[PDB]
Amino acid sequence: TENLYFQSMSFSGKYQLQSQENFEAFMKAIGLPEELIQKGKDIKGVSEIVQNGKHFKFTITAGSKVIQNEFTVGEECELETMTGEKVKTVVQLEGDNKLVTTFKNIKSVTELNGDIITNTMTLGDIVFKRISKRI
Repeated sequence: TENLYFQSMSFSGKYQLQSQENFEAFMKAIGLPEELIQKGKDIKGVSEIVQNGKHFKFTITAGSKVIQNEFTVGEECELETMTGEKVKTVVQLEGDNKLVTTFKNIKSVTELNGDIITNTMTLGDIVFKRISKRI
């Protein structure tokens, strides 16, 4: 048995969504009714992340829906996507401040630069970007 020691900043805390880039084309892309899209286009609430080592619990307010997932880094956990549905993907740790996973052709990056967190999902030529600050 080998031991691999890694380390990250600390993603714990609630983040207030401030800037959202390209919510429409991307939401519309994944196949979301234009209703929900329009019901959630400029809502900006709070998301929460509770990190304990590599055990992650995170609640997201995506438009008008509160999604809740859990994962462990490098472990194959199943997540619920923005829409009604479910996938299996592995979340990896890049550097000391990146969570990176790909699932369904969607590439998810979550960067933490100090007190602010940028979430970038690029599905093709579409780049959905959300910028929240810890509080």
